Amino acid sequence: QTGYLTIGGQRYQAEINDLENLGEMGSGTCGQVWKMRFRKTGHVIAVKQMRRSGNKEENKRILMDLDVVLKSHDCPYIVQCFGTFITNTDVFIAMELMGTCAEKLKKRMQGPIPERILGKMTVAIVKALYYLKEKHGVIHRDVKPSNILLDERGQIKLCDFGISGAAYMAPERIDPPDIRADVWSLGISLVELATGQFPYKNCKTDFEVLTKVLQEEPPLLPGHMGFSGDFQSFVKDCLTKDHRKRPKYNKLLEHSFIKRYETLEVDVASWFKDVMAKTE
Repeated sequence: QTGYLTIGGQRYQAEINDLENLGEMGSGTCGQVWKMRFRKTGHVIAVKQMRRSGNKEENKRILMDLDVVLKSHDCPYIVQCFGTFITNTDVFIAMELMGTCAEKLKKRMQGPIPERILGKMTVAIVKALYYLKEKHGVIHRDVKPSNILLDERGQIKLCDFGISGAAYMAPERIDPPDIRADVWSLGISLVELATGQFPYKNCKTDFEVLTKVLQEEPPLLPGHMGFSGDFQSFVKDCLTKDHRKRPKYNKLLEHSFIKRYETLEVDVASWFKDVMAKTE
């Protein structure tokens, strides 16, 4: 749990001077997150630095999130912790280095992300959220493209940032008369990524977004982009306005969209490399 890195299944003693700092990196929002090279093996990892003298509530958050991450070692869809180093002034948390988050993917692409990618993503994220709920009684409560991470190897994982639970908020979360509010948020994320357009990008304030969520028809995938009936149905189901009728993860895992992408081979890795190459 401290003074070791465990990578691949090989365990190595380690201190922080065994890592070369390769510079900062933006995965999450606040904090400090370094890309670092482990000298003994040449593995490149992410390292969160939590300063002892840091903001009490940033620190609290970091620790609740790590708590969940450490308990989630058996979930393949959540980013893994390799170990920690504790000094008199810092905690360094060694994490799986991912390539990028889906929000930056979207910005790089400057357009729609294909259905087949979104299918693999949906499988992974719904399984992560379900795992969290069932095993740790965690409701994630902030599903959005910036929390969805992809790598060069085609892996998709839920990010550690706020994993211990404005614009992705469910109608019952805005105005309650449930893990199903996360489901709404997933819905909005899939429409945004599938179309390359956030469905409330013309709102100027958080509250205006809220009013759109409650007053307007749910945004649905467009009918003229060649999406499957399955994907259209899945999104429609996620964006059920009445939360009492909106499916749970358990129900969503039986959806024909999920079954198709549990099965189908999709080369996410090559697609991802192509995007990261062709872009700044």
